[PDB]
Amino acid sequence: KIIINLFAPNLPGSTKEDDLIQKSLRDQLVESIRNSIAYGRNVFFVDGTRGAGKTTFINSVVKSLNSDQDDVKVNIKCLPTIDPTKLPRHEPILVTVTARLNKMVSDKLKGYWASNDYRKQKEQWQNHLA
Amino acid sequence: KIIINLFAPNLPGSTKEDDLIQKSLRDQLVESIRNSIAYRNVFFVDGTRGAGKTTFINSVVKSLNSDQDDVKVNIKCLPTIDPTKLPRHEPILVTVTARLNKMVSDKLKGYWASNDYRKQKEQWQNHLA
Ligand SMILES: Nc1ncnc2c1ncn2[C@@H]1O[C@H](COP(=O)(O)OP(=O)(O)OP(=O)(O)O)[C@@H](O)[C@H]1O
Ligand SMILES: Nc1ncnc2c1ncn2[C@@H]1O[C@H](COP(=O)(O)OP(=O)(O)OP(=O)(O)O)[C@@H](O)[C@H]1O
Repeated sequence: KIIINLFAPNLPGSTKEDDLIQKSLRDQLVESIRNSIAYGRNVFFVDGTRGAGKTTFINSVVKSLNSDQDDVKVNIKCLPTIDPTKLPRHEPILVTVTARLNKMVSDKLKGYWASNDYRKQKEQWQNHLA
Repeated sequence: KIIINLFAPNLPGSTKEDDLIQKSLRDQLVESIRNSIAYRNVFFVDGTRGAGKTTFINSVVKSLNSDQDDVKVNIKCLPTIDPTKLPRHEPILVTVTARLNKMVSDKLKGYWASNDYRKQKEQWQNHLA
């Protein structure tokens, strides 16, 4: 049941469930990603011409994996989608990944309830960042 | 009854219970200290040189640093400051703060809740800074 509302904004940000043109792909891509972790580089590619809806499709995959965090036995954490065109011209991708990964780790550090657990893992994270 | 062993070292650090001489003053000073805060809270221990002031004042801190739970009033005592063994130009406020900071840092490292530890640590360092 895919119902496209033409008078809706119909933008990658505003696209939700039940009006995603690509839904069989989204369902099967998530399962393939999960199975590759349950069992080197593990890189998936989603191809398509310009305007095919890559940004709309890949955001749903991040949304699909983010939902039901603890419920799924295989746990995958998704960083926010990186857009190479909107990044600074000379800013490295490894810097972008770490900066987004650091915030995800940092917000988890602020979520602990044990002082020693938070204190010990904070310096380990800072040691690797250094 | 107090028994002094002349073959013992008989030093301020090597004086224990039943060997300390002025227990009557020590017992009534610790209680007097406790009632002073249960209600310029400065007490003075007078004595001529060689009367045993260091031995007496070490026991008062030793007595006040035990069985804190039973007594209604809780007093935390810094290690005794000897003004003659400090550096010549170091202010007393620096010496007191540097010893107050350690026990606080030992208390912060003793917490279990990570949120309480974080909030107090930045509050403490704000005063220190
Ligand atoms: N599932 C969908 N439901 C409704 N409209 C869609 C859907 N997928 C794509 N569209 C429409 O097609 C357009 C294609 O834009 P989209 O960003 O998804 O594609 P892209 O060209 O691969 O990405 P980018 O903007 O990053 O270049 C959207 O702006 C939207 O108007
Ligand atoms: N309670 C005590 N029991 C036994 N001997 C004591 C006692 N108090 C003092 N003395 C004896 O007197 C000596 C000097 O004591 P203490 O060091 O306390 O003297 P003070 O002059 O008050 O202080 P300071 O040593 O800092 O000048 C001890 O080393 C010991 O020989």
